[PDB]
Amino acid sequence: TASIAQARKLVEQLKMEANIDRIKVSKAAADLMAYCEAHAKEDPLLTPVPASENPFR
Amino acid sequence: QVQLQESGGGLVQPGGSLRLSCAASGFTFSNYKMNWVRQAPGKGLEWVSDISQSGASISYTGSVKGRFTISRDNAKNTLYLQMNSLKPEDTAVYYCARCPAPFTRDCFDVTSTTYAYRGQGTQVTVSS
Amino acid sequence: ELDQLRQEAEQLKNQIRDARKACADATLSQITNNIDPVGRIQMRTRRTLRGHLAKIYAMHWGTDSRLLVSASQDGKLIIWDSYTTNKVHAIPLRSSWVMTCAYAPSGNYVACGGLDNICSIYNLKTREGNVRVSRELAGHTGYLSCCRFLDDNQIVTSSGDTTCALWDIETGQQTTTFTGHTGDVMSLSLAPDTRLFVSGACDASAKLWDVREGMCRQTFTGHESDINAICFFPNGNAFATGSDDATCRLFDLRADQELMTYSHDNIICGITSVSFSKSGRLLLAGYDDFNCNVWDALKADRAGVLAGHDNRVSCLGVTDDGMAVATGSWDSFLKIWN
Amino acid sequence: SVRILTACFLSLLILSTLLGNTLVCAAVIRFRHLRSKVTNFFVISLAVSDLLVAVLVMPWKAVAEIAGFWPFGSFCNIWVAFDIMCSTASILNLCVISVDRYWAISSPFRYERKMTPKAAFILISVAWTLSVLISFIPVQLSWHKAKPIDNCDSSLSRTYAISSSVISFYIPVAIMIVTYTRIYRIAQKQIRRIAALERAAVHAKNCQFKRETKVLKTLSVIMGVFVCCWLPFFILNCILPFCFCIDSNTFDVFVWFGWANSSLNPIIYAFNADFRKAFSTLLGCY
Amino acid sequence: TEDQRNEEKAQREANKMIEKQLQKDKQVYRATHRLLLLGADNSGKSTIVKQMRIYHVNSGIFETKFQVDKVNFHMFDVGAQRDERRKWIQCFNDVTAIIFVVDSSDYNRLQEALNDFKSIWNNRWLRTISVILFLNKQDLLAEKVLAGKSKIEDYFPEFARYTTPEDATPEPGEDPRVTRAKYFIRDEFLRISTASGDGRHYCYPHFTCSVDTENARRIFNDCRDIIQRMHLRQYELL
Ligand SMILES: CC(C)CCC[C@@H](C)[C@H]1CC[C@H]2[C@@H]3CC=C4C[C@@H](O)CC[C@]4(C)[C@H]3CC[C@]12C
Ligand SMILES: CC(C)CCC[C@@H](C)[C@H]1CC[C@H]2[C@@H]3CC=C4C[C@@H](O)CC[C@]4(C)[C@H]3CC[C@]12C
Ligand SMILES: CC(C)CCC[C@@H](C)[C@H]1CC[C@H]2[C@@H]3CC=C4C[C@@H](O)CC[C@]4(C)[C@H]3CC[C@]12C
Ligand SMILES: CC(C)CCC[C@@H](C)[C@H]1CC[C@H]2[C@@H]3CC=C4C[C@@H](O)CC[C@]4(C)[C@H]3CC[C@]12C
Ligand SMILES: CC(C)CCC[C@@H](C)[C@H]1CC[C@H]2[C@@H]3CC=C4C[C@@H](O)CC[C@]4(C)[C@H]3CC[C@]12C
Ligand SMILES: CN1CCc2cccc3c2[C@H]1Cc1ccc(O)c(O)c1-3
Ligand SMILES: CCCCCCCCCCCCCCCC(=O)O
Ligand SMILES: CCCCCCCCCCCCCCCC(=O)O
Ligand SMILES: CCCCCCCCCCCCCCCC(=O)O
Repeated sequence: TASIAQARKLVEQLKMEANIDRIKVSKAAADLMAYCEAHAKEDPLLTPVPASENPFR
Repeated sequence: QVQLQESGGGLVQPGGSLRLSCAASGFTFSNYKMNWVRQAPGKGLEWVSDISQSGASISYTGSVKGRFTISRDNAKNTLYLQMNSLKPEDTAVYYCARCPAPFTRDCFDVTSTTYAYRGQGTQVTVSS
Repeated sequence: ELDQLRQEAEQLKNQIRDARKACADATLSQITNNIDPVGRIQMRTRRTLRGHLAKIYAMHWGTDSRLLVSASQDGKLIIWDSYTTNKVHAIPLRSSWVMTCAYAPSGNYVACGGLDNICSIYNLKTREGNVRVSRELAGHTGYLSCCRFLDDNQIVTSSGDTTCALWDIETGQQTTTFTGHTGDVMSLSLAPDTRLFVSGACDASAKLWDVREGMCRQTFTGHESDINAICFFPNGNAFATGSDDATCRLFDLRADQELMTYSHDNIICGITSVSFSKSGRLLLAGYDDFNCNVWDALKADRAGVLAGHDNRVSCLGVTDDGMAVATGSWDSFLKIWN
Repeated sequence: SVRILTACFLSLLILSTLLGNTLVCAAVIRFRHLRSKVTNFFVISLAVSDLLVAVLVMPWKAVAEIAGFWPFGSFCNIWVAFDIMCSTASILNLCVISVDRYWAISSPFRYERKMTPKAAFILISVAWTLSVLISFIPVQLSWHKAKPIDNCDSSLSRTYAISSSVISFYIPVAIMIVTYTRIYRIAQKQIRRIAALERAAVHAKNCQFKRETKVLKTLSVIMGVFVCCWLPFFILNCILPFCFCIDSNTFDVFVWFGWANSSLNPIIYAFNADFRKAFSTLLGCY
Repeated sequence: TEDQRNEEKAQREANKMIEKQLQKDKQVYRATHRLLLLGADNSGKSTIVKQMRIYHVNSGIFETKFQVDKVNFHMFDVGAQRDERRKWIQCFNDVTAIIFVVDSSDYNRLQEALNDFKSIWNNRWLRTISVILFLNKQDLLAEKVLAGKSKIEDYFPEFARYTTPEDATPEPGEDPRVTRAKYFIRDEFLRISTASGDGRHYCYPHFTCSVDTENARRIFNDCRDIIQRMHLRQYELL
């Protein structure tokens, strides 16, 4: 009766996981684009750093 | 989602024939070595047999060798097992198993404690 | 008994996949077609750290982007300084087989794990002057895989027996236990808010765990093989995952499905560790064919290739200010790339 | 005429030797793992000796042979000493390499403990110190020169020719022959064990020489090239003082073969895959 | 910048002390030879070595230190771990050899042992590692052949058509049947090991007993074979 006591926990799991809110794909996408645009200039890997400003140079 | 669905089986007779169909959904079929694994009542898992990506290399277990044909169709995306000359001592559950890595020849799938790249298996009973 | 349960489970997973297919209005790569490409990104080895004896299995930066812990298989845990290449500490470990190491956000502690399924916390106060074992945790049955500090009081650990724990260091016991996984949980990635985390197991399913409630909220089943490392997006609303089928994947916590898949035909080797950058536009991936690929997170194209290691890139880290990227491979060298 | 052809051959030889020694030294300077092993220190010493040969022994002699006369008369005394030093250093480095390969293949555990880099340094320094003790002291004291138009024909005395030949050629070739004979006994036994396992496998499959040629080819190429290059010059070198016997042109040509071996030495002692990767990187060909 | 010069002098002194300690540890590490001990639960893999100096037990692993001819050996016995082994085996690529110990007396387990040996041998990270093979409980095979029925010919149809190899030498005082069974197990494992044909690592077969002293000297001799073949490979002689 252990396999059915893991089956019933799987069932209860998938019931609690079905009943969630889901945001659309394109709004999520646009938020990701917004967050990658906003913080694009603060990235030392995307934008090169002068050698005096660089602590490794 | 990697999922496997066995099909066929049931109560049969010794000396008969049976085809086990396995449907692999949720991944690319040709990349993975795949294999068949069975479980006797009150015993452990034992490696029946195997088949590679292209399907050239095929090996079997000794005690049932020459008795089972393993066809993989890549295009149909299906794994067939042909079972002739059945024996009443060989009554078990048959699980399709998939080796976890692509483009490889090493497999670790005899684990009974919830190996999660296998199907639910099919009950195959022989009554003499 | 078991068949009505498994049929109910299958109708629930068909409802979940109907949800997931209704939600899919369009793809990310169609949206991102009018986006300027990053282009060729050339990074160079500013420093090379040496003096490790065995292979470097795991490593973790500090929160001041200054001192890194490196963990090796010789039984030595070396706290480095990245600017001046000075070994600020070297700690001899009880067990030689080490699989993870963590550095506290205040810098007071270092944790190490391994095959002896004990998380060992070391204090760095050194009021006598010698580093000593501050505590040992022996609750897990399977081996300890990745462990990360929420704070100086509570540490989250990922065992090998499909169980994640939340340890309190003062009581020395397990507060919350997460047992939802079926495959072996490889690594965990904490949120920047440290309320949630994500774990990737070996059953090709990433879970989203709440630390305070004690249960998973979401399950992701987009991969095909063993999910090796997992990493959050810097806003905490997305994560990326690397598996053994040479495909990185990007997942959303809101849409509850994969947005993009990062795959190239020429490389069929597994993916060890992935870390995002600071901005989130570059996904950095430690591949198994001895180099790192700089994928573009929005365009699914390789910027550039960090082919500086002689053996497989075991782990990959990025500083909190995004200034440099450190990789540890199995040739006992730690390259700092900028 | 003939002079043009001879100048082209000699110039190609000099450039080849310079090229190969430069590539080996540069590759070891640029790559850390090609310095991590204690073995490659000896190949560093052999590239240094061969590059001192190419830089400071071959050009002046080449110019003198092409032109016919000797350009700078007082340079001959120093030139002879540097020729003896740079040749003896190469043959002693190849003896150190053979003793290294037999210490490592003979005792596999004792080679890890005993061969601390300190012992490597002491081997390299006894090699170069024996070379400078055989070369710079007697030539400048001029014990060889006093056997009883300017030319650099220093007729060696019998004492210094026989003694220098024994300390420079004959001892290291006895060391190398006993070395590579024992290493071919070890390799032969390993091949027999592998062939036994293979043949049991083959027997199991059915019921349901190439490796030895490789071993003999490698050892044959090393021993044959070194002995074949240096033997017809130390036979003449031992004969000539004691002594018609030898014409001067002939002796010149065999001296060129002796020096020519220094071009072939990096190609032979750099067939390692790490070297081929570092030469593809460094050269930029691939 | 004087204070920063002071701090840099202090950090340099600390770095010098740590570097010296690491050099001493590098010497001790290089002197040590690692050995991974792998075997099924039926087989007496613990009973293999009786020349152990100590038997120290960690929480999830067992460590053994023994020295033969002033050469230090560490032998790591995997203890309490999960049945799935495809993730923690990657740690053990750095060892010099993998000792693999199998029970011949029970026949059902032997097939699983052959599959485990195949999975070891064809693994990507275990390609550089040689494997040293112990076919334990040979006396039990002797005692069990005289049982009226042969299990091995049931479980293996090939063993009805098999002869003893002419290179093989039987020990005095033994049954040709028992030696046929011994060498046919040995041949199964060597056909699995020769099938791949990489040439980077080899498989050393040994017939050991329940109570035997010679096993440490056997593992020493096979270590000498592994490092001699490794240097022969390294100078590209073989
Ligand atoms: C890099 C290689 C090709 C350089 C080769 C240089 C050769 C071609 C040069 C260098 C020295 C030159 C010789 C120098 C002197 C003389 C004497 C003169 O009365 C006839 C030409 C002659 C004989 C020259 C012929 C060409 C020569 C031999
Ligand atoms: C003709 C023979 C006997 C002369 C022998 C001279 C020997 C004894 C001398 C000359 C050069 C010396 C070496 C010079 C350099 C080094 C490097 C140093 O880090 C360790 C000591 C070491 C390795 C010395 C050891 C002793 C040494 C090898
Ligand atoms: C280790 C290396 C550097 C040692 C080199 C030693 C050389 C340079 C020394 C050692 C013996 C020395 C010679 C000893 C005797 C004489 C005779 C004297 O009337 C002129 C100087 C002269 C000819 C010396 C020249 C320099 C010399 C050759
Ligand atoms: C290991 C080292 C010291 C061995 C050195 C051996 C030297 C000193 C010995 C060996 C061979 C000997 C030479 C052999 C033959 C002759 C011819 C004879 O009419 C005069 C002496 C002379 C020229 C000998 C001089 C000394 C000599 C060169
Ligand atoms: C002056 C230099 C170029 C001379 C070099 C001579 C070399 C190339 C010659 C001389 C001896 C020869 C070897 C003699 C014997 C054998 C055994 C035979 O079954 C395979 C070929 C092989 C292995 C030969 C290979 C080529 C060889 C090594
Ligand atoms: C190749 N060089 C040709 C010119 C020459 C002239 C005189 C002596 C020697 C040499 C040798 C160097 C050498 C090395 C060793 C040796 O014993 C020698 O006698 C000599
Ligand atoms: C005084 C004698 C005359 C000159 C002799 C010079 C000898 C130079 C030998 C250099 C050997 C270098 C070996 C490797 C050193 C290293 O990089 O660790
Ligand atoms: C790279 C090494 C360079 C060596 C060049 C050596 C040049 C020696 C110069 C000596 C000139 C002697 C001229 C003598 C003329 C006379 O006295 O009549
Ligand atoms: C790399 C080292 C090279 C050393 C070359 C040294 C050359 C020495 C030449 C000596 C010339 C002596 C001239 C004296 C002639 C006279 O007496 O007038």
